[PDB]
Amino acid sequence: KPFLYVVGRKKMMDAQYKCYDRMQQLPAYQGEGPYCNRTWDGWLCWDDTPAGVLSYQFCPDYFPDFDPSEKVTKYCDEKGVWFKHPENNRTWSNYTMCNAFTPEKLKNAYVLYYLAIVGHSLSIFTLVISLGIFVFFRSLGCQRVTLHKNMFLTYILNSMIIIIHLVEVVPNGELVRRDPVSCKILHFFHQYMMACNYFWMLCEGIYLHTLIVVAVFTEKQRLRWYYLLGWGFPLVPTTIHAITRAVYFNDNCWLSVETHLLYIIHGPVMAALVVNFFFLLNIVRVLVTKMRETHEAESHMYLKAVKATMILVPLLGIQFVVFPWRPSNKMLGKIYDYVMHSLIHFQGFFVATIYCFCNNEVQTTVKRQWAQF
Amino acid sequence: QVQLQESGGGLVQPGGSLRLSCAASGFTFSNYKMNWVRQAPGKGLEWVSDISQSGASISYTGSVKGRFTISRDNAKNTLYLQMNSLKPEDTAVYYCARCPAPFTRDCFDVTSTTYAYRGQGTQVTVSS
Amino acid sequence: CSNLSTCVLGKLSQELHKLQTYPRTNTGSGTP
Amino acid sequence: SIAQARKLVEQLKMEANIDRIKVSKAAADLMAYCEAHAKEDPLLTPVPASENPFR
Amino acid sequence: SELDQLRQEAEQLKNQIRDARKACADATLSQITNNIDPVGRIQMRTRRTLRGHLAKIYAMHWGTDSRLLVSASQDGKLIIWDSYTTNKVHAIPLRSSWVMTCAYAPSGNYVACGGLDNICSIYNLKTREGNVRVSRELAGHTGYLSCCRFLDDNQIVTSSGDTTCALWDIETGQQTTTFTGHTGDVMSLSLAPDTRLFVSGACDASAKLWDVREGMCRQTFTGHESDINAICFFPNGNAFATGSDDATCRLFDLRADQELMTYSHDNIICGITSVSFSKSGRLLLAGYDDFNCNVWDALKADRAGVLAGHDNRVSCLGVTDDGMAVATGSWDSFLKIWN
Amino acid sequence: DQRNEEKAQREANKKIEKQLQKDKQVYRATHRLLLLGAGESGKNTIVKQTSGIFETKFQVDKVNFHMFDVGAQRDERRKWIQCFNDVTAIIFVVASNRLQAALKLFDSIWNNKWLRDTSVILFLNKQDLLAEKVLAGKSKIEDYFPEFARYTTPEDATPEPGEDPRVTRAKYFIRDEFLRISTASGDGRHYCYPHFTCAVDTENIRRVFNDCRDIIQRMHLRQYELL
Ligand SMILES: CCCCCCCCCCCCCCCCC[C@H](O)OC[C@@H](COP(=O)([O-])OCC[N+](C)(C)C)O[C@@H](O)CCCCCCCCCCCCCCC
Ligand SMILES: CC(C)CCC[C@@H](C)[C@H]1CC[C@H]2[C@@H]3CC=C4C[C@@H](OC(=O)CCC(=O)O)CC[C@]4(C)[C@H]3CC[C@]12C
Ligand SMILES: CCCCCCCCCCCCCCCC(=O)O
Ligand SMILES: CCCCCCCCCCCCCCCC(=O)O
Ligand SMILES: CCCCCCCCCCCCCCCC(=O)O
Ligand SMILES: CCCCCCCCCCCCCCCC(=O)O
Ligand SMILES: CCCCCCCCCCCCCCCC(=O)O
Ligand SMILES: CCCCCCCCCCCCCCCC(=O)O
Ligand SMILES: CCCCCCCCCCCCCCCC(=O)O
Ligand SMILES: CCCCCCCCCCCCCCCC(=O)O
Ligand SMILES: CCCCCCCCCCCCCCCC(=O)O
Ligand SMILES: CCCCCCCCCCCCCCCC(=O)O
Ligand SMILES: CCCCCCCCCCCCCCCC(=O)O
Ligand SMILES: CCCCCCCCCCCCCCCC(=O)O
Ligand SMILES: CCCCCCCCCCCCCCCC(=O)O
Ligand SMILES: *[C@@H]1O[C@H](CO)[C@@H](O)[C@H](O)[C@H]1NC(C)=O
Ligand SMILES: *[C@@H]1O[C@H](CO)[C@@H](O)[C@H](O)[C@H]1NC(C)=O
Repeated sequence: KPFLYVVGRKKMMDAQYKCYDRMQQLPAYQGEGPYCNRTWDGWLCWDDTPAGVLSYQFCPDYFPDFDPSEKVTKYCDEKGVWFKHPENNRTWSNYTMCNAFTPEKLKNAYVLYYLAIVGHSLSIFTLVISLGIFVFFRSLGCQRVTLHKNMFLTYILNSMIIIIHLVEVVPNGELVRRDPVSCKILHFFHQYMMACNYFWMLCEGIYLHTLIVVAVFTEKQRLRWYYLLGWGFPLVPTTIHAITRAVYFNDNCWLSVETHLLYIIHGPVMAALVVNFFFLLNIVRVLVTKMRETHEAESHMYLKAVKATMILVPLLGIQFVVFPWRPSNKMLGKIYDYVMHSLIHFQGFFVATIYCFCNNEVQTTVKRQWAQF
Repeated sequence: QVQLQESGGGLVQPGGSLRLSCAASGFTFSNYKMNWVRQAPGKGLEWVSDISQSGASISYTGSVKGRFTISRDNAKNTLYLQMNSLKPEDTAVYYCARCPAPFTRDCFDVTSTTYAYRGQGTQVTVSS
Repeated sequence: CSNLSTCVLGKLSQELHKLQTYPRTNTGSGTP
Repeated sequence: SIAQARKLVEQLKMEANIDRIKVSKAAADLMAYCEAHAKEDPLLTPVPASENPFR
Repeated sequence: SELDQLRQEAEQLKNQIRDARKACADATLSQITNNIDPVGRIQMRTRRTLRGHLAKIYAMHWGTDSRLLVSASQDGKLIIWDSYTTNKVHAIPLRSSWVMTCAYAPSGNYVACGGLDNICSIYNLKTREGNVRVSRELAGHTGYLSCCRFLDDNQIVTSSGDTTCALWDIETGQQTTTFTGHTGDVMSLSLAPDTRLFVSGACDASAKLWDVREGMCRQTFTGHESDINAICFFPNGNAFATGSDDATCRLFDLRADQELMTYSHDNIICGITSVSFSKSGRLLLAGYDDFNCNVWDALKADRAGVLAGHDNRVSCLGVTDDGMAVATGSWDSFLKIWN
Repeated sequence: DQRNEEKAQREANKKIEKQLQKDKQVYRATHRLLLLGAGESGKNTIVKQTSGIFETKFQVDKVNFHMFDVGAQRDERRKWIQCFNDVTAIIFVVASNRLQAALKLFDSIWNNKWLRDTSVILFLNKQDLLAEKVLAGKSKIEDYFPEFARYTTPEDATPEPGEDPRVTRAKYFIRDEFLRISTASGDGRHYCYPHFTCAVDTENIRRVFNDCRDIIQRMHLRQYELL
């Protein structure tokens, strides 16, 4: 039995007994006329409503295809009896619009599904090329590149497990319905490598902050603590999350995102990205103060302050902080999904293009090495 | 053999004019920046003026600015210095100094005491 | 992670899964 | 100085009273040397990989 | 005055030498080597790369065994390398970090180094205890040390920025001979196949041939337009090539007492930092400021190859005594072995 | 047979390499400085705050600075000045026609192809001497520079309450002469930090420390393509 239907049918029996228990708490209807009698349709609750009026309530969430944002409707006619379906001549409730837009919902879900595959496929392509350049050319070797190499490796491994998770697990109905442990080890390494990707953006922000703002003269910042923060620390919230999931909220292939146990991983993740947002504020503040001491034109000072802010967004993961919450409006929520999926899935492609391909000191050492051969 | 021979010079009365010439040989005259340096009696070598490889960029020392005019003829491999409104403070031995490297904006060591690529100089005396 | 930005991929996998694999609710005569 | 200019002349007479052979004779010996030693030049005639200690 | 008389007496002597050299120019080197077959395209590859140094390499010198080589970087280290195995044999911390030259004794027992400290320090590599200690410090130069070359374990000639070259005597630390002909900073020197003569190149665009024993200036070679940075004797000892800041290399003949060939290209506008010949003298390798090293045909003045491995200014380059490999140093800390 | 030597040579090589890593920590922690000044300039007075080169080591806020004075060398600098192409900054000490000769020397350092990434810290060390001759009739700054009569004190000037408005105009005119060369060839690779020194203030190592911090900061911003 699926855990989604199990949890849905469980509270459904609880919510059923709850409203009739509230019916004794609810007072008798004093409205005149043939008010249609209150009852539980077996899915939701309709109270005493006057005749010739249509009641509207949000769709329940016991079922996976049911959308709570949609509105259900129930009509009891002016004669005093509920509206009956002509097929069976029994009382019927219009839950249609809760499931009517499922083809349109699934259509937008597949546009983002392939946008995610293209974004991560284009990322892996340019990142191995970028990572192959930094390993090949020893000339570029430094502490900035050593951290860039591990940052690129996090993007490659994260995009690899995401692509594997998106073709083998998500669309396979019988695999998730059987619920093997193969999903949970794959979902564990997915959450671990996703956290290492987020915490290596912090290592890049910490290294940028302790190089321009704090401790400018210090040399050879020991990378031992960067390895524990980037590769080692994300193992603590991921292990704790997997433990409490296997004990308390255990379901089919761990695909459900509704549980609050994910804040064990994405609580430290959002905090690590807020620290990066405040590192960006200090780096840009130091940058504009250096252009005022040069007496640079205010037009070109804004041109370079915006360009510097725009190339530090994909490296530090600022798009997660400036748009941290999804809007509720259908139109605004739709653009949020397209803007965020583009900035997240193509993030490894942006970093590989900005910091390796569009890097001047990399173009000269590549053009020179290509001019030789 | 880098050779620089300065011609012209002589005794001028204050307020007069004079034209110094510098004939170059032994190197591509068009590839080098040229200078004029002088050494007043009892003083060190002082930089007077310079001119770029083509003749667009021209610099003078403040004392001679507006009075001296430097020009080069790359076709004739010669450097000139038109000295107008001469005053007794201009009495010195004027040298034709080429700085060592071609195609370089920096122009080093022209005023050194023992410096090659500099002519033997011509005496310019502004007396009554 | 329902509306959080760092969990939008987990949400995409969740809606894609439960809309496709699980069969459509009948929502027809004889059902509520 | 004046004393350093007198040794400039003294050095010029030492270099002016030397015997100079023709350039055609000096260029033939330079050419005859590069041909008599052409095979003993690993940079001109690359030695096989079994004889190159930097393989 | 007598000063104008000495200038006129020297000016005519310059015309006497210039006309005596023109009388000998009956045929140029480009006309004698017109029928010889070209050497073709020379393609050398980086066989080894030495990454020990921490700063720009200023000088390097091969040992007479063609295996061991010493390099000098301005980080204050003198590293002896095993070119075959790429291992470091010695690492000598220098008292003055601004070293500008290094030398390897033909016996392989000592190494020399000098620079802005105006001292030529000798380091004994075959001490009884085992560690390398400074054996002697040669003081007396009033300018920076530009080049030093061992004649044997006890003699060494040094060129300095005070326009002077000096022949030292180790075990006493005193100048036995002083060469004062040059008027600019002497930047390089090269010992002939025999240690009786050596040439020097100064910043006066002139090269002077010196007798080691007699301490005299035998011949003066002009023709360059800027400071001569490098100089190297021909394998037979009757000619030498110079490298200057005028972006040209020139070949001078001792017996002809004039320039024989000029190695320049229109695409080349940087100065030459180092020059070296092959074991046969057919090839001429020159390091440039454009981060590359061009291989020239010494007999035909045509570029036969390019050594573009380095990423910064090529400061030094040296060919082994058996002509098996070429080592190049750069302002990047790396040293590359070519073949 | 030869494995005894190829192993003993690899052991000593690792002993050398472990020492070179201790040298790399020390070499990269200290900042090298070139002290450049004429004879009349108080170059040795900056050290307050034969050998072919003089080395002085000082420490400001746990940061090591190795300043090098080029002594016992000829006035032809074009060859040995190329050795100081990787120093943090070149300290240029000027005395306030020795002023025109210093303007030409700074112009040659600024536009050298090997020193075009090296920053220059400027010290005008004769502010007290200049303050006496400017208000008097022996300043000699108007004959050596005719464009001084057309010059006015800039709006960005910081006049101290103990200096006359003429010295403020005079010392800011000499500073604008050096900044004219820096602005004509400065393309973000190297910068000029001019400072006024009265030779009675011991806070000159704090200016070098603060200027070297701005240089390293601008070098780090340049490696990330931010500035
Ligand atoms: C040094 C400089 C380098 C510069 C590099 C520049 C690179 C630029 C890259 C630009 C990338 C743009 C990506 C745009 C993605 C658009 C996806 C599109 O909207 O998907 C539509 C969707 C429609 O499905 P449906 O019919 O409604 O339901 C179908 C439902 N049912 C499947 C169940 C049947 O999908 C269809 O078009 C079919 C799938 C098309 C996409 C396939 C993706 C996987 C394969 C990608 C291969 C290439 C990857 C690399 C691309 C660069
Ligand atoms: C999802 C699967 C692949 C399991 C997860 C494995 C990772 C946690 C491992 C695999 C490779 C490891 C990396 C292998 C090498 C390095 C380089 C190392 O830094 C060095 O310079 C080490 C010495 C050297 O590289 O010569 C720091 C750790 C790191 C990034 C390791 C971090 C941990 C990684 C990414
Ligand atoms: C460099 C890595 C590239 C990875 C590319 C993965 C591509 C996966 C494609 C899955 C397609 C699933 C649907 C197939 C049928 C269809 O097109 O409708
Ligand atoms: C993208 C690179 C990393 C890929 C990592 C894939 C990990 C797959 C793990 C599968 C575990 C299967 C365990 C089965 C146990 C059983 O037989 O019951
Ligand atoms: C090792 C890092 C741990 C970080 C922990 C951050 C805070 C996590 C809080 C999780 C609370 C989960 C509550 C679930 C309640 C429910 O499901 O009803
Ligand atoms: C580094 C990898 C860590 C993996 C951690 C996996 C933890 C799995 C825990 C399974 C517990 C099963 C028994 C639970 C018993 C109970 O309910 O108390
Ligand atoms: C490397 C370890 C990976 C572990 C991946 C997650 C494993 C989850 C296992 C869930 C079932 C555990 C046993 C039953 C527990 C229970 O019923 O409470
Ligand atoms: C140390 C990191 C944080 C750990 C937080 C553990 C919280 C355990 C108690 C709250 C959850 C209890 C089970 C809830 C099950 C459910 O979601 O239905
Ligand atoms: C440093 C990171 C801190 C992260 C903090 C995350 C807090 C998440 C809280 C989730 C809700 C917890 C309470 C649930 C109560 C309930 O529904 O029973
Ligand atoms: C600073 C990092 C914070 C990370 C977590 C941010 C969570 C923001 C959204 C919280 C929604 C409400 C959670 C509790 C719900 C409940 O108790 O019913
Ligand atoms: C959920 C865990 C989050 C842990 C975040 C750790 C952030 C550490 C940042 C260190 C910055 C460098 C040291 C302080 C510099 C300063 O004083 O600004
Ligand atoms: C979609 C990406 C959005 C990224 C938004 C980044 C906002 C950065 C704001 C920088 C300017 C504000 C701080 C200025 C500080 C100062 O001038 O000193
Ligand atoms: C740097 C300033 C903060 C940036 C955003 C940090 C993450 C905020 C996450 C919570 C957003 C608001 C959620 C509201 C939820 C609700 O009202 O129910
Ligand atoms: C760098 C990030 C770029 C993001 C580009 C996003 C482009 C698409 C944005 C949404 C467009 C409107 C989509 C819905 C249209 C409709 O209502 O039919
Ligand atoms: C950097 C890459 C950015 C890629 C941006 C891709 C944006 C694709 C937008 C597709 C909108 C499709 C709308 C379909 C509406 C419908 O038919 O219901
Ligand atoms: C339902 O309608 C009213 C509600 O006020 C109630 O009194 C009545 O008895 C109920 N009728 C039926 C048929 O259940
Ligand atoms: C439910 O509402 C839809 C329109 O929203 C309508 O077409 C349909 O007929 C209604 N259901 C019934 C049973 O009338």
